[PDB]
Amino acid sequence: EQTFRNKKQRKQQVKLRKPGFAVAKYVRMSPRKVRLVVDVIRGKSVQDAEDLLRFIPRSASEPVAKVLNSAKANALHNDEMLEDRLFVKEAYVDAGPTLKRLIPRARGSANIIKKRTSHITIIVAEKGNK
Amino acid sequence: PRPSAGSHHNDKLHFKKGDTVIVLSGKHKGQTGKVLLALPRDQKVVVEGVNVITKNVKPSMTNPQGGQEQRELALHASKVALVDPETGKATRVRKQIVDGKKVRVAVASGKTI
Amino acid sequence: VKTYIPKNDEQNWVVVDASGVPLGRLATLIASRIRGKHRPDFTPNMIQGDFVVVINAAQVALTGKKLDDKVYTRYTGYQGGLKTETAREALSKHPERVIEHAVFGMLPKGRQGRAMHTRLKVYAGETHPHSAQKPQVLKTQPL
Amino acid sequence: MKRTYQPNNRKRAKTHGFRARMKTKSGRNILARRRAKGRHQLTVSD
Amino acid sequence: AKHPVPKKKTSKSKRDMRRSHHALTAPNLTECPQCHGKKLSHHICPNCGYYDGRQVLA
RNA sequence: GGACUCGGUGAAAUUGAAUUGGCUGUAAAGAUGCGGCCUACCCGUAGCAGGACGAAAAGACCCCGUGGAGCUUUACUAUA
RNA sequence: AAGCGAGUUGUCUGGUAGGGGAGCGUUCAGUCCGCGGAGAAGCCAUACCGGAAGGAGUGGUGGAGCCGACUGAAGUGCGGAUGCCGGCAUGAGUAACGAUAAAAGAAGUGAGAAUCUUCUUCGCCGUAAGGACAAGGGUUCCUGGGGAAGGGUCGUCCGCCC
RNA sequence: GUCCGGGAGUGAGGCUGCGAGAGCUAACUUCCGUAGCCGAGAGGGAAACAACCCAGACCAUCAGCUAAGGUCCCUAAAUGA
RNA sequence: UUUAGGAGUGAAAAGCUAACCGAACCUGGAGAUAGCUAGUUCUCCCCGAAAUGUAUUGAGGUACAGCCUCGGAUGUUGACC
RNA sequence: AGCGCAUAGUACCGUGAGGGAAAGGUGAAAAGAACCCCGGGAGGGGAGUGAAAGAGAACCUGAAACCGUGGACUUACAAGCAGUCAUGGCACCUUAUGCGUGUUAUGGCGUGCCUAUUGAAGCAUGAGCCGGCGACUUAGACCUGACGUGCGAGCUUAAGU
Repeated sequence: EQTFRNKKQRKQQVKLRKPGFAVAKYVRMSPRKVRLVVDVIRGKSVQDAEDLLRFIPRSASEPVAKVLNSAKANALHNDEMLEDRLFVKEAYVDAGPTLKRLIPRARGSANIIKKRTSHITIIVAEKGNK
Repeated sequence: PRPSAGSHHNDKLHFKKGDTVIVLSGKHKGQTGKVLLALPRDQKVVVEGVNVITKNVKPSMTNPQGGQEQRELALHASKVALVDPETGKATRVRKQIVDGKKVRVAVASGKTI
Repeated sequence: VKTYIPKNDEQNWVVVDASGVPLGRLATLIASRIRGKHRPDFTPNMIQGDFVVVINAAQVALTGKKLDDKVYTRYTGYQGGLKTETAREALSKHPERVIEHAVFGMLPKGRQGRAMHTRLKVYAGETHPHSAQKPQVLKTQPL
Repeated sequence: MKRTYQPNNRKRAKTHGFRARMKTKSGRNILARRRAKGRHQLTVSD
Repeated sequence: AKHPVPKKKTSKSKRDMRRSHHALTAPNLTECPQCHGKKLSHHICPNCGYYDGRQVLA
């Protein structure tokens, strides 16, 4: 029983923007491997999320986790929520703008590659428990 | 480009410098249109109609302040023009005295200035 | 009003005898239970059997003049030397490792009987080592 | 080694370079065979 | 020179049961000698920098 | 020095679709989804070739085609 | 006022080249009183009917129109033509980073620094992989500056970009 | 029983019966005609499987019987005389 | 730097003219035309086949006739007994 | 889509005359935006702007193979690309009405479509998918013929007004 009639509202009157949001795009590591460092953090943010992703014998915290809390930088007090709260329901990503580049190979007629890219997606808004 | 203007209104509206009018079209209806220079060939106009809010920064230039008054928007003419009174009777009629630069006499219920 | 699967609940099998092998209702009385003996509410489709408590049946002996002879085979796809058709009293080092393999004609095809291979489970020693399965000891002589 | 062409275009000046289709009158129309004949610019001044 | 091309593929169905025979070993075992909690597989802080005695530095 | 620990990049030839074991048989007879039977706890990666009638251009060896081109001979004949 | 059948008996067979025959609907056009702001047209889904194709009940969302019966017109309808482009692909994260002609580090910096910078130690060429003239690229060289992207890691280095 | 016409097809089949032809009466080789069959429709029997015994359908009913095939089981049906 | 296209070069291979010359490329003449062959789009109600003969520099090419549908028709002429 | 050009026949392909893209769209109007955060920045917060910012400073609505997660349910001891029904099995009950919605161990068994094929179900071939193009017609007294109509003594071209 929120709203329905008058469809010029939800166009004019609505305030806010979109609670959450932090996705820096690009990513540069396939919409298949993004999830690989998000499908482990099904709990406790930069609490038992960080070090779980900060300390992990490789390179996957820089622009993986450092952007994953860019939401918090906005959740500082530009975005809703708290500190001793926060959730992130699940996780999902996609592709994005690339750029034809290549570097010839050998045999055949022509070699055809793609630099490939993604879209990180980082949100912390509509919650549950308190 | 930022499509606003209202240059699809066609340049033949007569207006110049120095004049007292009212408004319509909505949003206000409480705003005595006046003064201004107008811009033939794409025209900008705001008058005290819409009270914008458009904070400029504050470098080290000279501006440091902000503002919140006097700034662009849209909506050209087409509101409530002419008539010292308020409504009815056009005005584009002109004395056989040449001087198109500012011909003065209007319709029946018209004014000569 | 149909059937229902108890999913192991309503069962009451009767311990086999091996009280003297026969020559006609041997490799076929393998049914008369597994498929539906008396049938309390035997639900077709999925499997449904009971503890065929087989016994010794070392008493086994086959037919007469055509004893040490049968379609033994092995199947592997090669005919050079496979398919050892070791006669009865030649393969006579097992005979508790075949025999039971007489239910190779009664399986609803597909899975089913490829699951009833539990009730079988060796057995040829004349009641002792009943540690294989303790539960039933219902007997009931065979007709 | 030698390719199939290499720089230095003298035979595309006073022969087949802009004004060298008068020496061959029926080449003038050939010069005019992609300017006053159909669309497009030319091919000697990019 | 080309050796039997791809032809048949392996999209879904499979390519699923392939994140289990490896995955990641799953950890969270120990939590440092005394103060706070780091430790690794037998290896001193950088916090207090120690397994039980003097080492590393804040 | 490559095959294995780790960070980034990762394409092409190709291709209906895989709960993709086998026999012996059957089928326009070279069957793994067919027959009848036996059989495996499911998955990952290293490595190997029997395997899909392996891949590529719809054999160009050949024949069919009142197809072409190419050379020769006193082939019918033009012709400097 | 454009032709239509129960009552019934055989046929109502299944049909590949085919004969007679009905339509669903989109675009163009007729008549537009029109249908839509509670908003239709764009689209996502719910067991009414239809010979099939399809027509139906409602929101969702979306933003300005849209189709109708009687009608004629139109490049009127395969996913499928080893087609063509545009995008997603999978071979799959393996093979591979390039001629296998050694490198460690102090320190500058700062966002952390292993490949920059001030530098002691090592080694490969040095009829060379030196420097000038020849063709070429035209912006290489600098005062230097920033990662979006490129240099097939990337980087605070470029002769990227100003 | 009875012709004129708008327009087909694509010409290169297979098998059992009927008999020969080339033929160690051999060949889902090859020639022929004559019923059927598959090129244009499914099954039981036949292990499943184009011509073989029975049978070619309007869509719907977990209603009946006939022929083949079967009357021990895996999946029907008297180890009845 | 002239030679060039149906010519030159040439150590003769029948090699090359610019990564294939059994006679260069590009704009142009026609799409070489095609009985070859891939295909030729939504959903249907009742009917229905030939690889037999004649023709062919003619054969899985094509023509026609028995062989299908439809308009008209054939007032006793049907096939079985 | 339409000429390739709705501001490009850019760069160019390159041995040479000679061959060339792909690509449009925010609302009327940008008002394309001051003000504290992680960060190098790109990218993301507050809040006005915005009638309407799930237009959104590579921008209408925005269906889809591939691709992103969870969940009500089943599943590794069960075997066939797939199938349809079949008793069960957890869920739901937009009408207690032992009646169904989202489904599956398993059973009968059962082999794909296109489509040049006598002929198969094939391993005979064509096919990873998405979006479109998707052809015997168009002018021609070229002609024959169904139906409706004009007439029985019948019907018209050239353009002149």
